[PDB]
Amino acid sequence: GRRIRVQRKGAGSVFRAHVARRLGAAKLRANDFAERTGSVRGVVKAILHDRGRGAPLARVQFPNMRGEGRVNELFIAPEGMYTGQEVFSGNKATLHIGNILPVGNIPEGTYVCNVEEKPMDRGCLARASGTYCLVVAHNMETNKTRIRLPSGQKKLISSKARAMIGLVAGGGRTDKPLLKAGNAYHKYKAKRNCWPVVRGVAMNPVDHPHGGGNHQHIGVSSCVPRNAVPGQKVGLIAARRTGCSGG
Amino acid sequence: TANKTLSRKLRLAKKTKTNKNIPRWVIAKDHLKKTWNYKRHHWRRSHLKL
Amino acid sequence: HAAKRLGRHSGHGKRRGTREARMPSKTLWIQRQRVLRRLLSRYRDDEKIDRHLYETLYAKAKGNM
Amino acid sequence: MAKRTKKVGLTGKYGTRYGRAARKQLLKIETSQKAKYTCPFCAKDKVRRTACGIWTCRSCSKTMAGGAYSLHTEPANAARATIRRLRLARE
Amino acid sequence: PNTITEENLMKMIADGRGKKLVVKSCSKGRLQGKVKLKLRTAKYLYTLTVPNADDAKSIVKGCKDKVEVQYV
Amino acid sequence: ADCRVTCRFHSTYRTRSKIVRYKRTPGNRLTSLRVKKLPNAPHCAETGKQIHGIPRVIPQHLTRQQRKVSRPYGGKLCGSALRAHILESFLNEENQALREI
RNA sequence: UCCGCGCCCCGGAGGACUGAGGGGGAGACGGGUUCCGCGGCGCCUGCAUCUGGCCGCGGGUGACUCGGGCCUAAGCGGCGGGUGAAGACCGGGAAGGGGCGCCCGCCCGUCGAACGGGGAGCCGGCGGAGACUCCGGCAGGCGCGGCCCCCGCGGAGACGCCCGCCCCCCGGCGACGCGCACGGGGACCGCGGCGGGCGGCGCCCCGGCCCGCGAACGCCCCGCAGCCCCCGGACGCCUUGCGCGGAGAGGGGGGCCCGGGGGCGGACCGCGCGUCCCCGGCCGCCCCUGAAAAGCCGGGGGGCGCCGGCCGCGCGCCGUACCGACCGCAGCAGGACUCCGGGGUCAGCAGCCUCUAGCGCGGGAGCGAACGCGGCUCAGGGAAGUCGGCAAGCCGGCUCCGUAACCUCGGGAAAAGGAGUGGCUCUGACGGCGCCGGGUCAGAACUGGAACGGACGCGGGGAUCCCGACUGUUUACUAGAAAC
RNA sequence: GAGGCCCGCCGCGGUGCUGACGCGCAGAUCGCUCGUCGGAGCCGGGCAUGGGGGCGAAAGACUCAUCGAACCGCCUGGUAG
Repeated sequence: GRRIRVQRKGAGSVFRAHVARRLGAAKLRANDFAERTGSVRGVVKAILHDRGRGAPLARVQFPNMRGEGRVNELFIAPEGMYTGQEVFSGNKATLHIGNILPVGNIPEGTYVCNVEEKPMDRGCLARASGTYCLVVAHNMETNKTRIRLPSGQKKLISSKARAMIGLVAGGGRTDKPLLKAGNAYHKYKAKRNCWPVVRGVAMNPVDHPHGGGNHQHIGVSSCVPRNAVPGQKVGLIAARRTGCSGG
Repeated sequence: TANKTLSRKLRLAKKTKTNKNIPRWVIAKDHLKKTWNYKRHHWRRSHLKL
Repeated sequence: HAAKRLGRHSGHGKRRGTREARMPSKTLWIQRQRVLRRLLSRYRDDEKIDRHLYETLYAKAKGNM
Repeated sequence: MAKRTKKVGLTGKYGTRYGRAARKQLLKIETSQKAKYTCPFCAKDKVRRTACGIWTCRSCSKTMAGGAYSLHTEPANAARATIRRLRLARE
Repeated sequence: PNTITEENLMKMIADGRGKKLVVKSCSKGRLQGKVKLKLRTAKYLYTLTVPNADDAKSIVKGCKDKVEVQYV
Repeated sequence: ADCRVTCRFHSTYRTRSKIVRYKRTPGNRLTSLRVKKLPNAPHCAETGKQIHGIPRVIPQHLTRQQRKVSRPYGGKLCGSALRAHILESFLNEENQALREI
């Protein structure tokens, strides 16, 4: 047989992210003494576009607490933030869109984004266009806060973890049809070599497990076990159920 | 090529300097009889640096 | 080219290009619009025509009146 | 006038291609993307899209984050209200 | 090259600053109103066009014996 | 009858820095003079408007008086921006006193 | 082709061709002396040779301003260490920089681009071979010294004015997409006129042709649009399209930038339509947002003394000939990256002819069989031929009529189908007025073997049925498909 | 003045003639006729990916005239009823 496309992808080499001309790593401002007690004030210098990200980014300039200059942070932009806004990242921060406060401080029912999976992780959950997490409940004895991830799954994260108030901007980007293959090529060129996609039933027996016969058929069931081998997991992995259904 | 390097030019200039026939007096001194250098190269039929 | 000026060699048989290609119907518009906007502007500056009329006439000129 | 009788108003470019469903959807998104929106500061209908999510008011000279195809998205309008109600309630 | 300020600056440069040579190029192509004086300095060659030969003479008067004249 | 010309640059590839302007020389020949890309004048750091008073020449070949505007924060901030900065600073100090009083 | 030593060499005369995406002039790369002059034909020049890219002999590449070098890009290497039997491979967490008293300081690229970024070159000449390099002029850049001088003013403002440096901070320039239009310059082009030089002339000809040059740079003045300032307080101001204005329009006066134009210095006169290149203000576009740094320069705060001017000198290293000569066994209908691009006809950079420039390809003579290849025409019929209209042919430019079913309402559609088209002599339009400058759109007479897109270029059309929605992609060297 | 729109030059492909050639001009060229010609476009330089591996709009295609497993040397004068 031949190594399949999935196997060839993990060595990078042509399938590595097209990261040239990307602004930088969008991350929440680092936790600092002035964040832990009180709030640091930043000004949104610019709202720009990341090459591979649908959501707009934002250059917010905070003062340098450590020294004498000014430090620039790159943040995923909540909708409604504007150039020349004053954004406060702190334990004592007001509940306005853009501000970063610890999740215990954030009240229940609040739309939050760029939430930290664990305190001082500088950003993890709810970072894509339109996506948000909501505060569900706070256990003040366990210092833990339940949040609902955009998937629906409920995660108990430390009350110390920080989040930016608001819903990420770029909302409703996938509503528009791509319409042409060309529009897809332009989107993927800013991302990685994953497009165009050839179906395995199109490929010859060597190239893919679905492979090929006199007629294009999946042969055995597409469902594969979770404990498949690395070149064998190709169809629906560990499917609990398959098929279109109600709900 | 017009934008060559001195180190490529100097190894090429050795070949131009040594693409010479045996001096006639050398044939007479050594009774060589064979008067062809045989290490001589003609640009069109040759591929130096290959 | 002296005959052409008189109008000797410019008939339908001697034309090999579309009327828009021979003379662009866009460059004929720019000229007319400029010529008429120059006339109306001078009249407004001279006080011959009112500011309000100038606007009404300016729109009708833009509307191929 | 009314050069295109049906809703092929901005989708005349696509011609006889892509199917009716795609063209109908594109009518709504395209008309929204090239529309002028009212800047919450200039209060003038001069906001136009620069990129997906980035909108600039030509007079106010202020760039604001927004929905990919509209200056303001319905989910966002609701969130701002929920955050305001919760904020006012906390104080 | 430049045009020297009247014979105001021309004679000031002639007195002290580099004046390696002056050329009284009268009759440039045998033309009238044509006395062009070309001061060579270190920085630039300067030319003052003077209306009359007599006008040129007043500037030639006071030309240093050290300053060298050439005539075309 | 031929005014065709040959490249002045080291290689024929015509890039942004490889553009020529044709003039006729004293000896009746078309010559290719190089066209240097215009450097651009300083733009206000706040806002983005070109700073008035500074020519679009590389700053090194400019002269100190030419490369400066006689104003506080002159080649950095445009006047409207500077007056906003002055006003914002003064007003903040005046509101702080009112908070204390 | 003719004559001249007469060779396919060279010179003159003809007759032509490549035809400005060139058989033209130049570079990148690859070759590496092929370059130049002189001689020569033994090799080679698939015929010849007196020729030559061949052979012998002697020569030939000159840079402060051009490129390398330098910067960073994708990348690649380095790193206390980390692994592996090793060879090697992997890598930030590791007391990682300097003088004197101090001070400041987490941590690598003197890697990587003769197209990206960069401090600065123009003219004229000269040689057998070269030139942005030589030489003659004229300039610009960056530094090193001598000498002298000396630490801000003006404005209502936007600005203006010859001006300091170091540190730390903040910023700018370097620095950026694509497009249809529209504007402005430059070059080119064409038209007159005048001035100079020709050629033809059977008749005409002030009707033909050739030439008429002005660089970088340095001062001064202008420069649309744009962006600002000051008064003031509104339906207006405006574009080709737009756009704009109580967050200040219009109007009035100003400031700035403008790869540009003029004037002088360096050193023939007018006009027009285009073409090409640059540039501008827009407007459109994107689930696409169109590099970075070296370097240079402002600004804030601290320190702290510069600053200039003038006059000398300096600028090291390497590349620099030539290419129909590269790579395919070859002096091979094959490939091979650019740059600059005249005239006529034309919508055209198409086709067809031409100026400039180049130049007659492993040879020539006869003869005019079959047959073959590349074409041409064919009476009457008009696919009866054939697996099948394969091949050929019809059709076609433009203008004005007219145009169906169906349809996802965008299409179909150039549906289908008609009619005209030349040349002359005019007549209106249209901006242009001191009337001057356009070449298109109409309309008209008169013509002519019953012609006119007269060459050239340049859909045959319709009725269905099956697939695959589409534009795309594919088996280099037998399958372009319904496959992907 | 919009379009992975149409006609059409170069370009880039390569349909048909199953034309020429087939001891070639050529180990795939030639002539017409063509597909496309603002785009999932075309083209140069640098760079990345390596052999049971790569890369593949998928043809078992392509990887230096070599691909249903490149090439070079060796094991190897492999073994053969």
